[PDB]
Amino acid sequence: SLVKLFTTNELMRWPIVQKTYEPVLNEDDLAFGGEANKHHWEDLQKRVIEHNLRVISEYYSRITLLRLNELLDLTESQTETYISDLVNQGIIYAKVNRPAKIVNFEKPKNSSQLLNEWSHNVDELLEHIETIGHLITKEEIMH
Amino acid sequence: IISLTYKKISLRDICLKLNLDSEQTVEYMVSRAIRDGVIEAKINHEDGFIETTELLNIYDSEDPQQVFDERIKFANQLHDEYLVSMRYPEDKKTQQNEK
Amino acid sequence: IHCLAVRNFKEAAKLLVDSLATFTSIELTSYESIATYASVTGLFTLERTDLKSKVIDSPELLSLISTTAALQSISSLTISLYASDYASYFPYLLETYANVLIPCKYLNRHADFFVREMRRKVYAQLLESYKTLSLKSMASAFGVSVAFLDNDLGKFIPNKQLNCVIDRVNGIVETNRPDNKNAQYHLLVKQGDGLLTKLQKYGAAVRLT
Amino acid sequence: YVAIEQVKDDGTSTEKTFLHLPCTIEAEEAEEIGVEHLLRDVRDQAAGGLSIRLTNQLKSLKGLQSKLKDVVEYLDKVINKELPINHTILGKLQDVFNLLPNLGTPDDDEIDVENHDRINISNNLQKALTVKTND
Amino acid sequence: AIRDEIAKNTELSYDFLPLSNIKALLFFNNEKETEKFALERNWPIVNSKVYFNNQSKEKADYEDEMMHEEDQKTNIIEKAMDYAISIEN
Amino acid sequence: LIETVFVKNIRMLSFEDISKATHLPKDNVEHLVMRAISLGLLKGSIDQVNELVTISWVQPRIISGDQITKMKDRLVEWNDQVEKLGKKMEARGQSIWV
Amino acid sequence: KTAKETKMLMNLHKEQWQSGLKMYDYEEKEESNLAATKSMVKIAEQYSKRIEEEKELTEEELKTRYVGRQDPKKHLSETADETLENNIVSVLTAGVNSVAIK
Amino acid sequence: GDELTRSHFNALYDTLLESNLCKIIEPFECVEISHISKIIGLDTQQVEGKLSQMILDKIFYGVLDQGNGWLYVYETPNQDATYDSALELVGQLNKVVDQLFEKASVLY
Repeated sequence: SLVKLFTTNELMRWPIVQKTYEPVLNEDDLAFGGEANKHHWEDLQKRVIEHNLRVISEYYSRITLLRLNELLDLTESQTETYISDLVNQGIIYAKVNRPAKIVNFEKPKNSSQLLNEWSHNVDELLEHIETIGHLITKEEIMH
Repeated sequence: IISLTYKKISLRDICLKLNLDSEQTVEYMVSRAIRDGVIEAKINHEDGFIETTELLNIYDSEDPQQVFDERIKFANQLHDEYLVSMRYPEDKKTQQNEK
Repeated sequence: IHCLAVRNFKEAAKLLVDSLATFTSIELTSYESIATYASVTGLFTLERTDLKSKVIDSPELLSLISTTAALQSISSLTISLYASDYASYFPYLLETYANVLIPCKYLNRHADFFVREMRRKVYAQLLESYKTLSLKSMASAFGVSVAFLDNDLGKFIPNKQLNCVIDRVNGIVETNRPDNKNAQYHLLVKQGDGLLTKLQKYGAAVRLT
Repeated sequence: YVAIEQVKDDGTSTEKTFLHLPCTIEAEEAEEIGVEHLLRDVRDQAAGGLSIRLTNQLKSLKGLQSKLKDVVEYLDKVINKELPINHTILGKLQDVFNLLPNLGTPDDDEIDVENHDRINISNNLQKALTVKTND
Repeated sequence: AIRDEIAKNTELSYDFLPLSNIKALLFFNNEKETEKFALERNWPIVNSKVYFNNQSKEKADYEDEMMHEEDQKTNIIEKAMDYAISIEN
Repeated sequence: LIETVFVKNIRMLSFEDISKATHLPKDNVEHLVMRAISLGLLKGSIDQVNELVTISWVQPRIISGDQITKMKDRLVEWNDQVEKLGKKMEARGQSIWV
Repeated sequence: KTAKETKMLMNLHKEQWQSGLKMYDYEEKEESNLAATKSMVKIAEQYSKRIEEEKELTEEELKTRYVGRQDPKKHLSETADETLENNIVSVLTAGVNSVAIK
Repeated sequence: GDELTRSHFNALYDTLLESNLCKIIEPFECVEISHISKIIGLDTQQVEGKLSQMILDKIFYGVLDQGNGWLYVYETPNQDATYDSALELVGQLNKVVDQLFEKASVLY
């Protein structure tokens, strides 16, 4: 149940996931049961929040920073450190308004790029209607 | 020139500079002027400044298509002019006797 | 000297910086004078970038040091521009006007040309680095009044190097400079209009003849 | 058309039917040189000069207009002649309305700048032909 | 004539004038003249405030219905077609 | 939710109207819409600088007499643009169609 | 041969006209704009060279000296015409597509 | 006491600032100019002066809005390349018409 949650893009609320598997798998032997590994449960936080962070850039082109702190369930100063980290690694690309009002997920567009998507829309339409017409013809004889 | 320089300017400042009697008199000569879009501004009397109406980059706007349209026709006209005319001396020269 | 004496300060800037190296003393206005004048023509013409290479790092000007007062006044001015300390720039401007432009005969007539240009060029560089400034802030830096600034800048805007407008009420000086596609549109449309004028004149002429 | 055998899923038995496959022409090299040599016509559309593709622009519109009509009339026939509901054609038409270009896209604003580039290079190339004729 | 001219100008300036400003600018001597003129300009007076907003939009709408017109705006399709036959003459 | 956007020819509707439509508060609607994308039942983008959902993709809904009627209109409407244009385009440059 | 068969040998297609409302990508329009203009810059230097003098006797002499063989004036005209023609098709199709669909 | 030490310790100053400046600004949009001072350890007046000089050099070319205390940094602004090629082409045509007329001076 654990493994499939983290793959799927569904929002994963950190202290909720933490709490549920806390009395079972944190106490489960060596991997989390070890003395050094007690600190590998805490580090599990980063891991969770970064998968949601990744999904949400995709989905929200524009989100308020304020809101984003709530969903990931973190301190605001921390979240912002983490936005910077993932942009630095170039995993995501973002534009951060420092007072914390808006965080804008912006991947580079250019003029050519936008027009190239539109050029296809036009052509794809004309092909669809053509195909349909032969299929109108088929049904007339079958009736 | 004053709207060009100062974007937002109180009627008070205009009046003192150019000697014009009062803020009400300046508003009337300006109101007429902007209809015709000489000055290109809009008055705000309920605040008290006059704010230039920018167009900024006009490439961004659709202005260049109209510019082009005319010019193309001018080029086209010269080509036809070249062509009718070029023939004129040639017709004479052929018919005259040559060695 | 010819180009310097006349209104075209473009050719002068070129001719004179290379006369530094090839100075011939024989029947000519002293070496000290030439060096000062080169700097003057330097400042009017040359871009901030192009001043650095050719005038500041110019090996001769550094060899000659500042000894004569006029050389010192003009040289110091150059420096604070690049370094962009605009506390010390405007005091130097006052000095160069008294001791350099007015007593030199050539630059008595061009005093007006040179000082108007310097005011516009420094203010242009500062506007480029700011989307927005206060009037109090620009003024305070210079060491001129808010009133003083407001008049002197409105002379320079319609000649168009500053490229700014001033919101009096908010007191902001906002800066609007094109760098986009519009730049490449203006250059094209103007050059191509200049070409058409020539085609008409010449074509129509040859048909008649 | 190729005879395929598939369950028509609607509460109707296995149906055997003729599903359209687009077809194209093709010529063997050996035939083709001879096809071309036989032909010598100026063509309704060859993708030749300006005037030829221009004819095709007038044709292409009138093409679409007849083509769309066929759709409107099928929709009548379903509720008036009880032609079997084919959820498949109607599904494809949903994709047409759904993926439909709209205006006020930033894509219009992009096309609008592009318009200006296409005339501006045209304008200059017009001006250049002036110089050649004058020569 | 004076009042008509100013009224036309002040459309471009703003949408709203306090009741007192309309009376002053156009040289109305009574508030009766003010509210009369507003009706003839298709502006309602609701809560002692005019409302130029109405008529401006409505005038654009009516103008769009005329027949002269295709060549006056100049369609993209139209622009190309002219140049093509300019060449193919 | 998937139905309400479909019938509208407008392909963006605010959250607040969706809040009414689904009979759940606006806190819950924002989350639901994040899940709608994951599944891929709807696709689009999410803007909380106007509290809008702008869709670019909507699942085909089930065929009903009512919805067909909307289809019939749409293709009639487009058909008039085509007609208007081709006749205007005929006239301009009448002489060259070689 | 018959005139029923000639119709068959050419083959009429619907994709002759369907290809006329297909709008190819705009990266490709950019490339053509860029390329065609740059090319004629190169032969425009050569053209300056052509007409520098060129007015002294014997036509043959002129064609070797000013390289009027493989004519640069003519090549400028050709590149110009092809691009000019296409950029007009390109505006014409795009205008038709946009109103007609939506 | 050592002029060389001074010269090269001033180059050392500015370089050390630049390496750190790059790190602060890669997430962009609109960083606060205050936020810079915290990290760098230089005062708000000192931030402004260094930053203005470097805008003119064009090593990261941005603009500073004082009214909001933000630094927006811009990189690769778009400009018509098609038109760049056309400016040289029109330039050639202009010489050419002067030469052509000169050839055509024989008509007179």
